[PDB]
Amino acid sequence: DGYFKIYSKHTPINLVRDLPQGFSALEPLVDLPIGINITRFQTLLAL
Amino acid sequence: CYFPLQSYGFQPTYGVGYQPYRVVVLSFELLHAPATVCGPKKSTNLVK
Ligand SMILES: *[C@@H]1O[C@H](CO)[C@@H](O)[C@H](O)[C@H]1NC(C)=O
Repeated sequence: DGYFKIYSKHTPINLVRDLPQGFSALEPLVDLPIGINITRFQTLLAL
Repeated sequence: CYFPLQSYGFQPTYGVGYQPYRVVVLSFELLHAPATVCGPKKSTNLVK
């Protein structure tokens, strides 16, 4: 309903090439009242 | 070939209504994205 909601988590790990065998619940970071349609997204990396 | 602008004359001698007034219009839009601006939500004291 026009809100864009972000939830997130940090954990430490020690692994080479996969997502870990564990359960962790993401806390909400922030809710943004942005009001805009989203249909596609992209990510930004350090070069 | 008249100029579409005229420079205002506001001398402190002039009468009320001939004088310059500062104006602001407050406008808004509703019911299409969430309300980012709102009046102050007052709070009472807390009883226990
Ligand atoms: C968002 O997209 C929908 C579907 O195309 C459209 O009906 C709506 O008007 C759009 N809203 C805005 C704010 O562009």
